[PDB]
Amino acid sequence: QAVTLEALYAAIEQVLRERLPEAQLIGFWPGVPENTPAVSLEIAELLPERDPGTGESALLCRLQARIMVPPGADRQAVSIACGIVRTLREQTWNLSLQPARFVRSAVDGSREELKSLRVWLVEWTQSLRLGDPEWAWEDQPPGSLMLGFDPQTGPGHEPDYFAPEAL
Amino acid sequence: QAVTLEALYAAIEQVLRERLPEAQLIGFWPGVPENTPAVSLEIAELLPERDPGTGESALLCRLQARIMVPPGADRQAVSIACGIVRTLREQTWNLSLQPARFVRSAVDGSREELKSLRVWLVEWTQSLRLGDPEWAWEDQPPGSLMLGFDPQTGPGHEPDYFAPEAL
Amino acid sequence: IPQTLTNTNLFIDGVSFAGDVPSLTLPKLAVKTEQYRAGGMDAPVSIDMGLEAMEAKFSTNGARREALNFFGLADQSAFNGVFRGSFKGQKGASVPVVATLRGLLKEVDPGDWKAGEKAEFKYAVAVSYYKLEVDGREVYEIDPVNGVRAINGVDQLAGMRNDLGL
Amino acid sequence: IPQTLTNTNLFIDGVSFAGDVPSLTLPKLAVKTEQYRAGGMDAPVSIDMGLEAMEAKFSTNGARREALNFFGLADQSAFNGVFRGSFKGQKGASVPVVATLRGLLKEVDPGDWKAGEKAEFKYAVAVSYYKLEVDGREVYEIDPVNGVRAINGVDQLAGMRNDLGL
Amino acid sequence: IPQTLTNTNLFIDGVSFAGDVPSLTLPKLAVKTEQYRAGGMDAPVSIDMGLEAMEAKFSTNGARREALNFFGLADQSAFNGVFRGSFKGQKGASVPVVATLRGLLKEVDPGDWKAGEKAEFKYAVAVSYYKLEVDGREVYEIDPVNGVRAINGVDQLAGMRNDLGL
Amino acid sequence: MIPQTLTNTNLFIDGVSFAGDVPSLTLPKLAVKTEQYRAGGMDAPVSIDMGLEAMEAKFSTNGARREALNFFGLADQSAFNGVFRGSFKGQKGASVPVVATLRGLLKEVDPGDWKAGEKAEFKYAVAVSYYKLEVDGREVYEIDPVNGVRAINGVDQLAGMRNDLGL
Amino acid sequence: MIPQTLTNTNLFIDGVSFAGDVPSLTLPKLAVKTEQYRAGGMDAPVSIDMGLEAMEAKFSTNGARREALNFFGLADQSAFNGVFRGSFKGQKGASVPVVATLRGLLKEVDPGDWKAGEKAEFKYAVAVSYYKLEVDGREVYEIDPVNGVRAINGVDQLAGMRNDLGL
Amino acid sequence: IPQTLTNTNLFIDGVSFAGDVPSLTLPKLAVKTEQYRAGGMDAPVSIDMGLEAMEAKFSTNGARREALNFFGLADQSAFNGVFRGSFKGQKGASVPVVATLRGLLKEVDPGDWKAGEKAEFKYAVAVSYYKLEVDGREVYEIDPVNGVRAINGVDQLAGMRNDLGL
Amino acid sequence: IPQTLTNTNLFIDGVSFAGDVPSLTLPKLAVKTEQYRAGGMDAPVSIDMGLEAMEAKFSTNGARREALNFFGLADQSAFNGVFRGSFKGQKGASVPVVATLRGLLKEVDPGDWKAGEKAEFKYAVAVSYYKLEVDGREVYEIDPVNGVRAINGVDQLAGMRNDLGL
Amino acid sequence: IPQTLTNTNLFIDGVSFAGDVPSLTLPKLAVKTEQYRAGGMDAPVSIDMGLEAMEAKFSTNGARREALNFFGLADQSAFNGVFRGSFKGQKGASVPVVATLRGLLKEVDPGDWKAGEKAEFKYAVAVSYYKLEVDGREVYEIDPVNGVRAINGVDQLAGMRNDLGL
Repeated sequence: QAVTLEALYAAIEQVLRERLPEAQLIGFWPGVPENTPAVSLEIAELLPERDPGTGESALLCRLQARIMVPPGADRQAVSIACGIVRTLREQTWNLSLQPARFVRSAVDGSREELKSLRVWLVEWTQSLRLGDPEWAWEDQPPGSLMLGFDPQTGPGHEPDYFAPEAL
Repeated sequence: QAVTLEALYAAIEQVLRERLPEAQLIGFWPGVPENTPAVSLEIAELLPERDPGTGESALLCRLQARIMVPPGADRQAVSIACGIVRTLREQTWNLSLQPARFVRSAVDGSREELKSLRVWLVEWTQSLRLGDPEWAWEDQPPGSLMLGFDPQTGPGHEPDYFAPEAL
Repeated sequence: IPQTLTNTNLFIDGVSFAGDVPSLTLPKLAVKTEQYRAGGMDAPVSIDMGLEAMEAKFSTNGARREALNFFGLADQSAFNGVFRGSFKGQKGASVPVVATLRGLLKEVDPGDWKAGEKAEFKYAVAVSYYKLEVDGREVYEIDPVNGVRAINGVDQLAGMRNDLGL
Repeated sequence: IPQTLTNTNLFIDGVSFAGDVPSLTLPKLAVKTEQYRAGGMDAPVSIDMGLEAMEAKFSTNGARREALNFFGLADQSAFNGVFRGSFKGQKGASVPVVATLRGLLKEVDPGDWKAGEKAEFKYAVAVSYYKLEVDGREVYEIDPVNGVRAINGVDQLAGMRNDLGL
Repeated sequence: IPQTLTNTNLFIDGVSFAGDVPSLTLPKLAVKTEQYRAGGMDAPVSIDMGLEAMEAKFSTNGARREALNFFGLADQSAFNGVFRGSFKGQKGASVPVVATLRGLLKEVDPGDWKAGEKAEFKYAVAVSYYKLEVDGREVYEIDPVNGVRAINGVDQLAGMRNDLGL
Repeated sequence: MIPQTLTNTNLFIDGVSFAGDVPSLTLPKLAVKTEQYRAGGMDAPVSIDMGLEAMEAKFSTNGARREALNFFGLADQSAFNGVFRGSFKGQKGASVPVVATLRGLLKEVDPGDWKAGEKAEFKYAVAVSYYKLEVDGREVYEIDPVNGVRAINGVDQLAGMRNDLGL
Repeated sequence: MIPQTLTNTNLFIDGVSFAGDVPSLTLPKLAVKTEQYRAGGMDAPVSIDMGLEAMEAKFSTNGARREALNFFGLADQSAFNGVFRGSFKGQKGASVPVVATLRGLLKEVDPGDWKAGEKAEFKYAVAVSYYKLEVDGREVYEIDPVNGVRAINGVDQLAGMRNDLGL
Repeated sequence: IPQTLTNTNLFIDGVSFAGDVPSLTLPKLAVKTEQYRAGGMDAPVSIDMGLEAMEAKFSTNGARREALNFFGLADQSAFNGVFRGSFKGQKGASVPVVATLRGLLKEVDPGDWKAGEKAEFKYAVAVSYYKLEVDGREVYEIDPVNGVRAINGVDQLAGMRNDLGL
Repeated sequence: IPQTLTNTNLFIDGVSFAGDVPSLTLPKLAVKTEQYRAGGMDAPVSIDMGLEAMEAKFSTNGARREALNFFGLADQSAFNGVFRGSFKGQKGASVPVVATLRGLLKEVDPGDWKAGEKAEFKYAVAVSYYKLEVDGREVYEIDPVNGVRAINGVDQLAGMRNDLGL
Repeated sequence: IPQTLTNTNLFIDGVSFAGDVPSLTLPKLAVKTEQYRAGGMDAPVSIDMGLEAMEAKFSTNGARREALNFFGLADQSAFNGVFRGSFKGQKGASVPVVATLRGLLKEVDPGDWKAGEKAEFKYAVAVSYYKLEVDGREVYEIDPVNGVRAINGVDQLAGMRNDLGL
């Protein structure tokens, strides 16, 4: 029914392994740039949105992809980066979401270790309605309604009438 | 009656221990990340607001939650972070407050010590009417009103009339 | 204490638009006044004449077919709809406000389609029947035909229909 | 020295809205002037004709039922209300200003309900009786009917009602 | 769930403007209402009179000659055009919306030419025939002449043309 | 006195309520057939009452009110019966009714121009014989042309000149 | 009653539909030739029906409707036949038809001023003899001048004064 | 050299509002012109007809009772007031400008009272008599009644009142 | 593919303003429509009546004397001018667009002269003759007098002048 | 090459306001056009009728007494003034533009005096005589009376005054 963040992490890993065979390893929280064409997904920031009228909390998450590559293969990482951007134009990751909004793609300087020097941040935002809807007003089912009249009114004699009856 | 900051600190600790059993320790000013799934509440900034017409001072406080976790369990701290955000959509903490406004959630770099490397700042704002109302104009109770007439007027003979009288 | 709204639901004919109704505007209720200064007065007093018209403007953001199909019907007061809301103030006492209405859906407005944004259709209903219950009991009950302008239970046109025979 | 306002209270019928009345606007009092140039003059002098209408516009931010129920009453001047204010200037001498008014609550305006903000209802009263006491004593006393336009105690239409027999 | 639009295509006479049509605006459909208060009523009910006019405003950004040449033709309803769209919501179920229209291309507007920007011509068609199919089946079918105002299959003027003999 | 205006209106014809389509009424203009009279020994004529003149009471509807079209040009003149109700609410609440019983010939059905996008406005007119206006149930006007009844506020103003013509 | 107005209109002439160019119609103003009558023993005259007067039924078109120009001033007066259809939709859906069969002399073709950038508006007029209005298929008016037919709602209102003139 | 204003004083009836008068606007003086093209001309010349009306709009920021009490008086030209100003340019030569005026205080406008800001009342006087002395000597002396439109000492209506006998 | 404009040239009478013509606006061509609903229809169809007027507004930024001297001439259609443009799209295929026009230069507007900025004069020509060739061949040829409204070669008023004898 | 203005001087009656005239606006010259479509035409040609009125709006920033004293004079065309300007383009060739004018100073506008800013008075002259010489020789010479509309030396109303006898 409703979405979960673990349901979101599994489907973005799932589709990106199909479309990118040159990307050897697309993990959602890995480390250790063990080999050349690696892509490490992240989470940058999850922000509020226009709250819908139910119990779901609207959140747009700045999803983030980091394309790890040894230096000297910068062009080989833009071709990985162009593969991610062409995905994000219509992609809902098959999970009842809104299509993801692409934000930017550029080379950054990480706080982390730089043995694999060249990394390309590819970040995008997509809205989430996490959680269950919550009903608040009235919980009176169709099985409970009796409709009397003016003389058939009172705690002495009950209004002997159901709403599903004869024709 | 009116709220107190110590009444606010006790209720946010109270509810968050019920909803989050994976969060081992939610203290409002702790330190010492002694074990893995710890959450340390804070205070970031308390700011003015539109002053109501009584003696209360309107303040919105940037409340702040810091989710302390050893590195390698980043996904295990977003699941803690998603539990806090789903709380803050309607939450008044059972204290006659306005519902809290969620602001952001992202990984930060603290000024403090980083043995527990990975921390997730979750901050939110909620307005406060701290203090007592103050009356200024007139303090004349219902026990004091006498309503004479034109001939029954003067310091010689007092206006012999009460407002609660016969029918 | 102020009342922050928390929950929002819109019905059209029973179908739950709980969720994708981002904006909704109830009709502003305006007394048809008139600046009236007669002989023995200087500032003009204002006299009721009834109400003016009532437009409610919600704006769903999908190609609906469950709200689109109530445009341009041969009968007015066929689109009805029921709003449900929930203001939450004063120690979690969420007051249930409903605002059920009725009337001709007088305008369906699809916005600019710039190939990649949301839908955000816009709607406007020329409300005839309007019923606003705040916390269970009645506040505003405005039936234009039959003259049933009723405030919190009492009918303010009870003295009028006895004079007019209605 | 300027006067920063400090305290604000609004009554409707005695019920204390001290607190949640974020905005309030007293009626601007406007003389009904007329650019009058007769024969022996070039620039037009302006002549009083009385006042124009008076609208006071406060905007509470809750589903009230204690201010909503004074809309559309069968009698004007049934909603009255009493404002109380307090400007503070010149070494803590907080001058008590009250502005009690009266008239038809001519418009109740619920805003956009975008599912998560405050309420912020809007109101407008077509003021008939208006009484403004700054620091205890009278400043403006405007009764439209009976012609009782009175400035700081003296009735500026005392010479008029003797001519009209009122 | 909201519906983010994904694909946009515009035809004029079959020629694919798939691509360079950055903005497009379907006609807002407005019922010709009238605030009607008769004797036994206070608030005005609103009565249909038909629709008002329909302008669709797309804005291509090239010197076309395939859309320019339908301005000022000797016959109205010669420019027709077919829009095609695709809202995508609810687990990749992209609903195919088409909006085929017809009418006089009433205005061709070349913008400012500040020597270096894009073209961005602007257009406006006084739509006569308008047909909106959301997900295959019919929603709005508005033929002004012959009176064929049809909502989701049923003709809302079927009772009118029997009275008028059309 | 209180400010008191017209707010709402109603029309009955032979009991049938026109609660849905009457945009306008018109009570008959009661006017004295004034013959200005300057004679020997005066100036500035003195306007002797000669009697009234004809009393057309126009109104209009904009539907196919066939129950109002059936009364045009019948064999029985003064068979159109009908009241022109109307309430004046004042300022202090309770509304003062004004009703006006009519009895005359529907001498005009004037269908408006049908501009196909505007209203209809079937404008009518009744040259009434009998005419009785009430205010708050109290009598003001009895105007019966034949058999000489002009009773202003209940007292007959032609009774002194009816027991001399021998009517 | 329901609020019911005019919405759409149609005009036929000898079967030919004017479905494309009629901006306006005008049904003939049915009016009684009222002769106000004050006699000995009364005042405020009582308006005896004398009969109707002439019934011009104007309309206008703004094209070269030559099929409407051919009927001007023929040798056979009362050879212009035509109906003035029109539907009143009401508020509750189903529309009430009003048709009006005419038979008269097209006594006026009034071509408008041709201001070269405005409409044409060939205003016409037919001094009709025969006149039959219907509402929802039910009869209200038969007005035939010659051979004495005034039948209001099906019952002949001149039949009592046609079997005495011996017509 | 430009003239930066330095000092500002406002009187009402002698009472020094030196200090809390943050904004003040003298009346713009406008000739009642008329675009007049007769026979032998193409462009329209403009002809004086006199002046139009004069509104001066100062805005004090306190609950005054010394400026409030001149609203709605039974006599116009009872509120007079004297402005005093001081432009400083050209080596400290502060030119003393005064602008004394007179007329009906036609509007008293209290702003929004959002419980914590300044007061900022607003005023507007329909100026009859207007006298502007820049550096001691006269510049503009506008008396509407008696027709005393005088520019820098000379009366521009001296030739008019001899023709009209005033 | 969109068409970014690259080159801009304006002539007035042959004199090359290639360079300093920063802004130029061709006339928007608008059909004189009319919302026409007759008897047997509900929505109004729109009918051509001809075009409305045509203003082209270029704005040179110098004291010209080669464009200033065509203001207020005794003959209209004396100022003509020829625009030349070049949209570049679809692999360097720069389409040559020219827009030659003709008419009275109806307004010369010098802007504010704040002593140090550019000139930026503004112009407006009430275009009579308008001829737009996109890529060599004709698109719009609008001669108002003689009725020569021609779209891409064919004259849309060929059937009209045979009826009118022109 | 564009023409950046460098020097600005304004005279009123010879007195050099060289310096403190921060803004100046020459009159926009507008032909009195009329959208004229007769019988044998579809688009409306525009026909001259003469010019419309001419307002020049400079705004000095001091209490002048040398420009204030030309307001409301008994004679129009008494205020004249001479502007002098200097556009500099095309290798230091500073073209001397002068714009001498004449007419009634129809409005003197002192702004808000917020006690500490500049003066910035505003002015407006209903220009009768207007003479614009760009680089020594004549461009625009507009005398409304006597009909002397002259463009770059030649009088465009020379054929008119022979017909009218002027």
